[PDB]
Amino acid sequence: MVQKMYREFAENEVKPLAKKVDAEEYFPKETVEKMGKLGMMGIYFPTSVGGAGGDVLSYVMAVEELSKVCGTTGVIVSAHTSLCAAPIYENGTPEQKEKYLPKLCSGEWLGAFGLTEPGAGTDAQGQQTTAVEDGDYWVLNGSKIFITNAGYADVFIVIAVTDKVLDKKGRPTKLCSAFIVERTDPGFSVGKAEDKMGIRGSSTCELIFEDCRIPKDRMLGVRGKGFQLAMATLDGGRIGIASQALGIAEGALQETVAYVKERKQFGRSISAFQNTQFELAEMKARIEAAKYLVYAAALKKQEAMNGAKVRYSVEAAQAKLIAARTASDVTRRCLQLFGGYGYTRDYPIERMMRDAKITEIYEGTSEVQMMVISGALLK
Amino acid sequence: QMVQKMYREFAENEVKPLAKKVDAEEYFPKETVEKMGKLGMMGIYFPTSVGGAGGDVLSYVMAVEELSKVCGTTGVIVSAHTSLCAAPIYENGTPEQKEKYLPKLCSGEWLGAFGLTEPGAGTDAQGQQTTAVEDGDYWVLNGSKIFITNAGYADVFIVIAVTDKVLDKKGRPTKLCSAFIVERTDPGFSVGKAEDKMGIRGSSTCELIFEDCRIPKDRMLGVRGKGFQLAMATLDGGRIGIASQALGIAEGALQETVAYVKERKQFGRSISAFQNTQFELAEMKARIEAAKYLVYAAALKKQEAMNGAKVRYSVEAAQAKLIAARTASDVTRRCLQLFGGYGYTRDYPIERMMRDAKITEIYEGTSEVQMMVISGALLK
Amino acid sequence: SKQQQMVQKMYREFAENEVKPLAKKVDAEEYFPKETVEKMGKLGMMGIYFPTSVGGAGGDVLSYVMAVEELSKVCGTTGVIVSAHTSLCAAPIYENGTPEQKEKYLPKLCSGEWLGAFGLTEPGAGTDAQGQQTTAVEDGDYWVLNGSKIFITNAGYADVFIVIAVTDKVLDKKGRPTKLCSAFIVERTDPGFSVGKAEDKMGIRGSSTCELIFEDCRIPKDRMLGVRGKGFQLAMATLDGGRIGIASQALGIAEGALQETVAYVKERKQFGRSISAFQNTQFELAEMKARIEAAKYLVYAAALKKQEAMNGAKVRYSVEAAQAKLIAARTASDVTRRCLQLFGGYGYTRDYPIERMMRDAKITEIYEGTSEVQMMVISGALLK
Amino acid sequence: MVQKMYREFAENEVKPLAKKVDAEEYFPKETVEKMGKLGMMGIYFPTSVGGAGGDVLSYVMAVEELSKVCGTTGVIVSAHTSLCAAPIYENGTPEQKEKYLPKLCSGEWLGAFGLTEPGAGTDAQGQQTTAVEDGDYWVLNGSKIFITNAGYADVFIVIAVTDKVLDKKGRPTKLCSAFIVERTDPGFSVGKAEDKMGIRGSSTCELIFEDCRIPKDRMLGVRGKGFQLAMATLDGGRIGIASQALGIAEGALQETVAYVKERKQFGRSISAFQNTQFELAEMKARIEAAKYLVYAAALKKQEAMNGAKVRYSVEAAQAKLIAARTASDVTRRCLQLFGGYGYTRDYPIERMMRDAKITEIYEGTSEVQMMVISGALLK
Ligand SMILES: Cc1cc2nc3c(=O)[nH]c(=O)nc-3n(C[C@H](O)[C@H](O)[C@H](O)COP(=O)(O)OP(=O)(O)OC[C@H]3O[C@@H](n4cnc5c(N)ncnc54)[C@H](O)[C@@H]3O)c2cc1C
Ligand SMILES: Cc1cc2nc3c(=O)[nH]c(=O)nc-3n(C[C@H](O)[C@H](O)[C@H](O)COP(=O)(O)OP(=O)(O)OC[C@H]3O[C@@H](n4cnc5c(N)ncnc54)[C@H](O)[C@@H]3O)c2cc1C
Ligand SMILES: Cc1cc2nc3c(=O)[nH]c(=O)nc-3n(C[C@H](O)[C@H](O)[C@H](O)COP(=O)(O)OP(=O)(O)OC[C@H]3O[C@@H](n4cnc5c(N)ncnc54)[C@H](O)[C@@H]3O)c2cc1C
Ligand SMILES: Cc1cc2nc3c(=O)[nH]c(=O)nc-3n(C[C@H](O)[C@H](O)[C@H](O)COP(=O)(O)OP(=O)(O)OC[C@H]3O[C@@H](n4cnc5c(N)ncnc54)[C@H](O)[C@@H]3O)c2cc1C
Repeated sequence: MVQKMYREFAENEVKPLAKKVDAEEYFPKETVEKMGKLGMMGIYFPTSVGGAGGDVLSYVMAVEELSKVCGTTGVIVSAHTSLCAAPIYENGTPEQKEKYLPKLCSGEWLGAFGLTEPGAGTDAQGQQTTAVEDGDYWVLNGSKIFITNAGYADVFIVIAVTDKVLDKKGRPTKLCSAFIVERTDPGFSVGKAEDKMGIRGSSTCELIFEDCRIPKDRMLGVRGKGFQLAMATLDGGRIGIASQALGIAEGALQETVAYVKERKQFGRSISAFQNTQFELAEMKARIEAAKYLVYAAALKKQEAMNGAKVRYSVEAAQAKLIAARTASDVTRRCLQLFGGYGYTRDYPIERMMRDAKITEIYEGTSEVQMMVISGALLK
Repeated sequence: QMVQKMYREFAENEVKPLAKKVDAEEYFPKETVEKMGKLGMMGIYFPTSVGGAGGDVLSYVMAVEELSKVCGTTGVIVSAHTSLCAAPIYENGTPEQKEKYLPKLCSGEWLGAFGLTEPGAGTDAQGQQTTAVEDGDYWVLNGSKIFITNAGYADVFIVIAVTDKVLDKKGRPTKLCSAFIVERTDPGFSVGKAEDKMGIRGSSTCELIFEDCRIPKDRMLGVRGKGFQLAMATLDGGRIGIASQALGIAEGALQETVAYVKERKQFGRSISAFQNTQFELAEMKARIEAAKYLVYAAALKKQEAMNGAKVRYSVEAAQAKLIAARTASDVTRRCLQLFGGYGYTRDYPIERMMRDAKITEIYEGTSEVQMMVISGALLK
Repeated sequence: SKQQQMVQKMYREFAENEVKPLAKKVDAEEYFPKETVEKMGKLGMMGIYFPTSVGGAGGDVLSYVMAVEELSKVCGTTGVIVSAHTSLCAAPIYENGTPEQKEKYLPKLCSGEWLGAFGLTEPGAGTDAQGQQTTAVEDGDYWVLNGSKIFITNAGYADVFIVIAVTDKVLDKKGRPTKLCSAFIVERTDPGFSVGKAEDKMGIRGSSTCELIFEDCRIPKDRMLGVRGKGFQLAMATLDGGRIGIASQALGIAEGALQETVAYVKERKQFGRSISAFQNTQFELAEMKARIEAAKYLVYAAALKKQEAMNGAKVRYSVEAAQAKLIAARTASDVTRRCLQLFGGYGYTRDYPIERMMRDAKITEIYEGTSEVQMMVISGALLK
Repeated sequence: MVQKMYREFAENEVKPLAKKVDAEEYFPKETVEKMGKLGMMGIYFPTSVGGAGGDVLSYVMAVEELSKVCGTTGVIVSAHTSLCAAPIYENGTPEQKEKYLPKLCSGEWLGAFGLTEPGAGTDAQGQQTTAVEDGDYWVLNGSKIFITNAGYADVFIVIAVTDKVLDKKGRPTKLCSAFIVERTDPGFSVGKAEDKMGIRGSSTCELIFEDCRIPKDRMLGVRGKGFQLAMATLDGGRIGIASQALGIAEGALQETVAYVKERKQFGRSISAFQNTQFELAEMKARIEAAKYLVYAAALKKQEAMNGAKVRYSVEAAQAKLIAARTASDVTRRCLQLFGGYGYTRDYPIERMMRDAKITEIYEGTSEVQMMVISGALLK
């Protein structure tokens, strides 16, 4: 009753704004605040922490419905929910939960997450942002690159190097910890918005820590287990991105069906040619196959959230790998069915193709997803 | 999930040892068909009230999938018998027809088969010319069916024949078909020689010849003139079974490949240690899971329709049949590569799984047909 | 290979020195590179395979194909600016023009002072090139053109246009009314002719693609190019040459993307090593280069068939072009997407050119005949 | 002329034996008898060693036309020519040339080549068959596996380990040497024919060396340079296999175009549907692109053998990679167009798909070809 339900909720919230968001690199604060007033920034979190008391699948559906019409809007929510609000709720203390989750789930605060560094993006373990103890404070130094929501975010999750310890075989190893960084923390700046191929309305900025001293109780999770917390967070985030890729491919298919039904070239609708029919049919099935992967991932996560001791990293990895590749594949072929008109800004299909490309890259590339799947498989 | 591990144990202990002989000798596995019947597996999702085992459609799907992991021949025998012969009788039969055929069919004493395809028109399933004529209290059948699964070993057949000669309101001449239950002991009915196929070679794929086949009046299944509608509703359920067959062939191919690359060594390391091997297996695994969810989703939409929920599952079946068949052919080809030269010989079963995977793209409606069904609903 | 390897270098140096430093500004600013076209004109690169007798540079068709390839390795916009100008405006004039029409337009087209363009596509039917409605009517000593063309490359900066208009309304063998077309040389200065709204496009954004408007466009009688009623056959013989140019543009985009990728993966590190030390990166590059090399041979072969036809050997090259256009365009889109993948997040930003190349590669599958058109050409010949 | 005419020769040889050669695992010895008398066993070899005096391209065309009808016949010629006769000519002394090349190019002697071992197939540098000096003789011991033509071959090229030396810095390494082995050499045995998925008429057997005492002069090439001789031999053979794959795909496309013109389902030919036309058109374009790669490599090796000093390993690697992947893809999509009739032995398409599978593996798998190509590219 929450799953079937919210799908219409999210379907009615629609996209008269997607063209200007993309064309003008414009962050949609109107949509974000409407979402806060609607509970869409706190969906699967319990009401005891400020959330809307929904389930993980309803969150996935919301992202997918938004991403059908604006990939940028889907990633703003997804990143804020899965990458900032989720690790607080999943590893934070009652005090940490109460101080941060009510304002994140209501929309009052926007959340971001910084792991990626210039030389340690895929090698997220070999990073160089550091954190040292100073009495009752921590002192951070370094930078984070390509951080979603960063220009408009109020709270940031930051992974920094806290200890340099030894491994079993004497090789020095770096241990990280997660830190809750507020936008007002001194010595913390947000750089300029990057110029991207797509999801342009999304604020992708650099983080700069120049002696950012934060209170001692901003440490999230177990000291030195920050890498494990980061990888656990990305597992939930990868379900979010997979649901984004799914909506882009679904939105692209939606528009293409409408277009081929009305345009006629040889005296008949373009939909009357067999090639058009087979392309749309094969694409739809591929999209359906990806939809169930995404849906299966979301509820395996729900199982883990409900106390069951199950792992969902593999399911999430499979979902993001297949959804992202399906999204790029569907958008390219759908643009083909538009002909020359699909190469212009009159229609959204060109934006959707640019937007689809990112889902294969960010929050862990497809290659990293295959490392996850094969690791479980070959073990 | 409890029935699934039963099937897995049965398929590995009782079916897998026989797959090589079944394929290499074009050997119908009469033995295991008797064993499965004793285990109630030829009637899985039919209720106990008609002689079934009282399972659900998915347990049947999981059984076909699990059998097909080790023997594509065994999987299709169960699938065709269940979805193409037993299902149409349960869906459109009279209480007399159900009580006579369903208990023996679900028990396994009688094997089932479906005749639709003819030589002149196989994809054009509405341009066929096998006929049934009124004669007193009997029907007279005449024609031929081609490529019939289980034909050489089936006791009861579902036969689609042209009965009425009508012409549509548009103006074009239209053939109306009817479905008929034909028993192997019928006069003027014979089964041809087994075809020589590329894969699923133990499956008995033969001709059906009707030369003045005289059958009773009460052998007509369903409404007169709707026989083609009966065939297309039967095929929708069958395509779910073929989808789970393709899924199982891909699943078993990957399983053997993962095993092989861990133990076989090259350049000093296991082949599993090379990044290209890991990514091929990873990508194939994700594609197989995507197909699996499609298959189970279709199986449950059909379960809804069987429980009273008036939904259609044609498109869900069409999607599952389409994706799972192309995944099977893709996976087995790439899995064979990871075997190297050893995968080209009969020592391993990868070459049989590749040959078995191709048929899933074709029979019970080609992938092109599946795209016709899907786009017809989408573009409506 | 030949001293054609000497001219191949010219296009590579020129692309790397004069064109490559401008590609980002061309794309980001939707900026027609008016400075490079003038440079290429002074270099005779807008007349490459036309003879000196008609004031070209006296090269071969293969040289022009490589010129487009080398330019499209760095800037797809610059590549298509030459390709349409050469293969879609100057080629039909040279192929079907009277000595006056040749002497008048070719000296300016091959020099660079005049830029060319081709109008076929209309809104109501672009793929269905037999159902258009731009009309041309006899009026005394002049022709009167009315209608519109859409998507025309170079339209906002071109001086002379090849326009296909419906002249003859004739009855066919089956009794249906068929429309016959004629080709006309329209100068930017003709009364009643206007280039119109440009297009904000996905890629090749520096290219000037605008609509053409004919509102009582009155042009001389001797502007007609070719025979009356056979303008459509002229347009399809023009497109056969142009599809070789776009196949080379696609080939170049795929080639330049691979060069950039191989450079990036050798210098960028992770997990202790260079990204080129991982097997997946190696097999991705190796397979793309093998596909690209196969597309090159198709493109190059279509060029030689075209040059065989020009040298008097009566041979058809429409299938060879369609094969080139189909495979090269699908290779470009595939290579650029997979190359961007190997860049990680850095490929999604404007810092590097791979995202521009991926956006540019998508057009080669579409303009001057979609890939579905190409397959129609190829299957028609095969099933005949 | 030698190109445009030998195409006519090769297109003409017609035997209706392909079906039973593959169905009965029957080596077509009469076909080899006929081809030897036509001079098809030494085509590109000069007349002063006993060849026909043809070019490398005609050999490629002979394999391509034979493989268009019977992939088994194409591989017998290719293996015998490119893997046994070629290294005799290219590395043998005039004494070795005079003794072996006339009978090989005339078809009296069938050639074979052994490099692959049970544990060193892709890792052809880590094998264990050895050869030691004994008076005026060598002694060979070990085993080779998967050796084409071995069941009916008279002369064999055997790679054996002759020296274990130290490399530049100090690791022990194994050096190999080539050896000409005759069928009548004592202690040399041929095993049973393997049961293969396809090219089943070809004699794929194991070689066993139990005190294979051969005269001292049967050493081929420079001592300790056997492995270098191996890869250079496989370079030529890879062009041959590429031709086979090209032939298989071409013959596949041929039968399919014929079949779709004649078969009617919906009141019109299956050629009349758009899906069929696009499938055939795209495959034709794919095949044509492979054909150029095969020919280009063939003429690069013709340059080689005319004295010009260029390497054709990369060209041969690209040719085999693309052709093998095009053959498999084409045969599968052509079987689809046959419908249920293509799954039976009535038509040759299913045998074609089984034959296409082999070209991706032997004489260097696609992964080995990508190792070669990326080696040159990344260097
Ligand atoms: C950047 C750009 C520059 C251009 N420059 C020029 C120029 O300089 N000159 C010029 O003349 N044109 C130009 N064009 C137009 C271009 O050639 C057309 O866009 C192209 O021919 C496709 O036609 P269309 O855009 O009208 O789409 P449509 O014709 O509407 O095609 C829509 C889709 O339907 C498919 N389709 C159509 N008919 C069939 C059929 N019978 N069977 C199956 N599928 C079918 C098409 O392949 C396509 O996928 C340009 C276009 C672009 C985008
Ligand atoms: C092993 C095996 C077992 C079988 N078992 C059974 C059984 O138990 N019962 C039964 O009834 N049948 C059975 N068949 C027959 C099978 O169902 C038919 O063969 C199949 O439905 C179509 O095959 P065909 O050759 O008749 O179709 P064809 O139409 O001859 O197919 C030729 C090709 O044309 C394509 N095509 C056809 N029409 C169109 C169109 N309008 N648009 C585009 N493409 C089109 C098809 O997709 C196919 O690629 C079996 C076949 C095999 C091989
Ligand atoms: C739009 C956008 C939003 C982003 N948002 C965020 C955010 O909110 N939070 C955050 O922390 N980061 C974010 N990032 C950064 C992002 O996480 C990284 O870009 C991504 O994870 C990969 O980082 P990279 O590009 O440095 O990796 P690189 O390692 O530079 O990737 C280059 C290529 O090498 C491959 N590769 C690397 N190692 C191997 C290997 N061992 N084997 C095979 N292939 C390998 C990769 O898969 C890729 O194909 C964002 C990036 C973008 C573009
Ligand atoms: C019909 C047939 C005929 C043959 N005829 C001959 C003949 O005449 N002469 C001869 O010498 N040989 C012959 N062979 C052997 C053939 O050359 C080998 O089968 C082939 O080279 C692969 O070696 P393998 O079979 O040991 O596979 P393996 O090396 O056991 O397989 C390794 C697999 O892993 C893949 N892979 C991916 N990454 C790597 C990596 N980093 N390192 C290693 N592998 C990797 C490989 O591509 C391959 O798929 C024949 C084989 C067959 C099937």
